[PDB]
Amino acid sequence: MREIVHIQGGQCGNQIGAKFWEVISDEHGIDPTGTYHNVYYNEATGGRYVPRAILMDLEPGTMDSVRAGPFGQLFRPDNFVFGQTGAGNNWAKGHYTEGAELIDSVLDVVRKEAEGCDCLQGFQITHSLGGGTGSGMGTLLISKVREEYPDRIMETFSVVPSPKVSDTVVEPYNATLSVHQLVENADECMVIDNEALYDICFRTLKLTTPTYGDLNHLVSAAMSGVTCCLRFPGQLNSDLRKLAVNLIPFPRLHFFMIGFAPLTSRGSQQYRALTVPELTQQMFDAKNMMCAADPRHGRYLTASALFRGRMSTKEVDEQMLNVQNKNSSYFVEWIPNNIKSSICDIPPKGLKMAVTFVGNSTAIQEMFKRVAEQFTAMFRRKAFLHWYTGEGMDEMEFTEAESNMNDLVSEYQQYQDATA
Amino acid sequence: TQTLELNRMRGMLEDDFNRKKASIRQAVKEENQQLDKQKRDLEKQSNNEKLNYERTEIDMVKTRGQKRP
Ligand SMILES: Nc1nc2c(ncn2[C@@H]2O[C@H](COP(=O)(O)OP(=O)(O)O)[C@@H](O)[C@H]2O)c(=O)[nH]1
Repeated sequence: MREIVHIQGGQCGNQIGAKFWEVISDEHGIDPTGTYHNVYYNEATGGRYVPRAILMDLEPGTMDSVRAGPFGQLFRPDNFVFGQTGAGNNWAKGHYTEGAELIDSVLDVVRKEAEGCDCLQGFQITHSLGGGTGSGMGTLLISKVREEYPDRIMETFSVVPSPKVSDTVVEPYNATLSVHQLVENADECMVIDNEALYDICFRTLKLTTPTYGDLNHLVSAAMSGVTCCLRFPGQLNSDLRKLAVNLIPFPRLHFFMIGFAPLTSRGSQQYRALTVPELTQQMFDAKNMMCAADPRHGRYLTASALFRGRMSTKEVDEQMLNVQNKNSSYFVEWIPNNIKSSICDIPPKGLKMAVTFVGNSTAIQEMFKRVAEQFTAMFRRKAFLHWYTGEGMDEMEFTEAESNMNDLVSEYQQYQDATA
Repeated sequence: TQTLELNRMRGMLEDDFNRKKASIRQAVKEENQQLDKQKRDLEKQSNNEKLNYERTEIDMVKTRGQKRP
């Protein structure tokens, strides 16, 4: 019933996907052996449920990783397509020489997943953008499956690299080389970045020693809450496309922001109630979204919000109307009623109300801006170029990719300008 | 005498019809009084139940001390 294929590329994407599959298992109560305790899972003889996913990377070490944590025993070994070298942080390897040596097998097993399925609605991808494996092999797979499956929609939870959190120094090159190819073959590139997650988990929940575990936990929570209005009944149902029509008025303005609510700590949870006024007052803020693009520094072309729990549609819709007629400056005028809601009658495990928010804003261009910024100060000097020019990559790629970045950011800028 | 025998017929029939209608109206008033108790009691039950559940939640939250391995 509107089944979904689950691709995970790169080490980052794979860790996040493991977290997400274990969160889903926590939701539908599937103990870590695949027994009860079809949109996501496939039945295996014996009443077992194997997640309809697929994992890939060029360093088999990550294999052992997904076999370490709990709920790792679920995935099927007949989908574990892996390499030997490891793309080693370079975008050339995982896209022209070694990536193309495994795209064949990964596309074969994807065809095996899809052609067996009958009710396939959309895809979903989780992959970094600076890491060679994730970025390169995932964007090549995206190109392939989207030239082969045109009608269905895509979902690339790309975790963009923010500069204030320094991991490597070749991030901008791979980032731009991916983003130039994302704008065509992928219709919903919902971005996340570790800067915003660090900020949230520091100054919103007072976490002492945050590690990547809880960050991936928050991203998995957001990803589940996105489509939770599909696997469960609700007074006003929604799905991937109902999101993908109210949120993107153009074939290029399809870059989003994520948000989830509510979040508080032990020494602070005795003081807040749980009603849609409070959840609304929390979800539209800046420190409650997962992108390093201050939303109040622009407007929202559009935004959708999927609720989970059971409330009185009047309170939700009146709260939406109120927040839209209050912060009208931070909203755009040429599109009326630029917000959308979706009530779903199932709350998460252990709460009563929860909100998963998505927003197409004219303020994330800034993000791409700064990345392209770095590109300049790393391209005019042609630094670290020979690692690319050695695998058929020519200079036209970088210049045209920066051109397309500039075009995108100017689009969002003029639409911040565009009024009526 | 006949016209009196008939006027008393009219009078008795009307003073029975009106009492019957008033009885119907009083029965409807009683039915509404009864319906009111449902919204008087379900809300009380839900209030007490929310109190119990949220108190248990506060307890379960506060019951997180330190580990000290
Ligand atoms: N929030 C979060 N970020 C991660 C995680 N794992 C890796 N990242 C980031 O992903 C980037 C490297 O991507 P990686 O997959 O290791 O390189 P690749 O294998 O060549 O694609 C780095 O910026 C890491 O910090 C994770 O589990 N959670």
